[PDB]
Amino acid sequence: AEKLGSEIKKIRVLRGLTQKQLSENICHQSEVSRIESGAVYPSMDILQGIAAKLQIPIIHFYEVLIYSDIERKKQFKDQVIMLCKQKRYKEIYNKVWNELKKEEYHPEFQQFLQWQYYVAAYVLKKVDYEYCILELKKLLNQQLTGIDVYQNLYIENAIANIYAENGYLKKGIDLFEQILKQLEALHDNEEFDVKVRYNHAKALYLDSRYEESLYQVNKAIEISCRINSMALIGQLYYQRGECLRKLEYEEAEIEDAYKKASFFFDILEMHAYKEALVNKISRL
Amino acid sequence: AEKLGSEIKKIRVLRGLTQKQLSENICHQSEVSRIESGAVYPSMDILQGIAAKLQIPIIHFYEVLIYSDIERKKQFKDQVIMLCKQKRYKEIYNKVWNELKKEEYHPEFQQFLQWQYYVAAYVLKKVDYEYCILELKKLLNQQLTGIDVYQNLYIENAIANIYAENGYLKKGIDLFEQILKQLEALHDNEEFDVKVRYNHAKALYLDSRYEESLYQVNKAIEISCRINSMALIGQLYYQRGECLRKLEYEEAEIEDAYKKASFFFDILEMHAYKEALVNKISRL
Amino acid sequence: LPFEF
Amino acid sequence: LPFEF
Repeated sequence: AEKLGSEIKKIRVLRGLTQKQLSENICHQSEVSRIESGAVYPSMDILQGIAAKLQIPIIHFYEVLIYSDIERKKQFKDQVIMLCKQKRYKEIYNKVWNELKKEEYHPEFQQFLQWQYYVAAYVLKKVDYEYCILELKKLLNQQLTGIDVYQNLYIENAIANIYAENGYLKKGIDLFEQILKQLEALHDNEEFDVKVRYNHAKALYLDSRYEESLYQVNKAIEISCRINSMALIGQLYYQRGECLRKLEYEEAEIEDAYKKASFFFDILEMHAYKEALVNKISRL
Repeated sequence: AEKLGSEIKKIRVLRGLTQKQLSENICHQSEVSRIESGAVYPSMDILQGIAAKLQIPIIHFYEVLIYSDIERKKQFKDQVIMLCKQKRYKEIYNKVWNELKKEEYHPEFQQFLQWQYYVAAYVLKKVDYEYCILELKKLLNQQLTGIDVYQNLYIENAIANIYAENGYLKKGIDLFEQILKQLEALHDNEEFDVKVRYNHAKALYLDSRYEESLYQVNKAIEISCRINSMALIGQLYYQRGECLRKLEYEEAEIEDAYKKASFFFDILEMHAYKEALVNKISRL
Repeated sequence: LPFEF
Repeated sequence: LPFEF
């Protein structure tokens, strides 16, 4: 909203024609100022009248508007991703609902919002898993693909997690397999790569495919190190530990993987994840 | 190039009027096929003929074209950052030179290119440190600010490093101080925040400002852990070790920091960095 | 631990 | 170690 006027200030100042000369077009001096502050978005025609006085090419304001809108939206995705990581779903639900409430036409961004809405509903208990999955699949079979090639895969990752955590381990696995297959093809966005491999390994672990699980976990660690990310690495070492214990590797290599998990937990002040860990080492 | 085209396809398919029916405007049939691929860009006015039939708002293709440009340029900046991390400066130099030489008017992108061009020239021994600083200062007192508010600070981080790495420690530090002051105000791009504090810390260390160096190294670690990044964390623990040995902390502390650093160096297979480290711990 | 969204 | 660009 406020960039249009801000770039109108920048330019009219450098043009060399007065702010009250830009008044005598189609509006009071006031409207120019209210536009100047972003307060009022100018009407299509008034703007075209202003487009006569600072030079200037017309597509330069649309240019302006498009960067400001992509940044607006990118900033919102960033913010939403940020609360997901913090598990703040009541806030996610509210935020995305309010954005959808505007019902503005932008199919890909609306898909992003709905994905987040249905998942948050799910976490918040507003909706069954069966229902959440349905809704999520209606998204895949819009079969869109804008600027974000990964968005369907993200939506697929959610579908597989809900299945896996609700007992449907073979469906979830097949799905994780689909995703990895589409990632080998695309690229790159390796944090996600790591994340699907982490869930895949969990589901493999609960299906007693321990080597398979361990393979996937080593691979995810390897990727975590190549993109420099500690996002899931501590829990990758936790999972590595669990696999090496069900496969009965030397206590040494087992406890090793676990101290490392422990290191990341403290380093990352991940107190929930840290708790369980100190439990097991005595317990099991 | 090929987005304008393949969007002209998706729509023509989902409107129901053949590309042959899209011939009879002002262009030959084949022209539509080359355009449809993205082999050719149409001309301003000629495209209006394709905008005639399809339906259709004009701002749409331009929007597409503008989204395409923005992703084109982001991709470039990403690829160029990647080469920096890998330290592939002969490649950076050639790449941004080839991109500058088409002299396409976009003052902020041009500035990014120039920043890269001057630093790579410096590293490749093509220019003095004095000459490089001079050129980078010219990019700052353009006083631009477009889409990316951090660009001047990145340019400032380069200047501060060349000064510091060439013995002007106090000028380096003054600068890193300026940068950090402008960071607190902006928020957030904490990977940069971390990079600046690493360098500030090194410069403070070479100026015998050891505590100040250490406080700064700890703060970077703290930030590094909060954004889950291992990018510089091995170097940080290393630096921590350095500061603690000079301030003669209890031996176990010193070795702990270097232990951590060591661990990050295997994990990230930072073999050159591991080299230095393995010397000292017995040598010193 | 939990699955990761 | 050196500085980070």
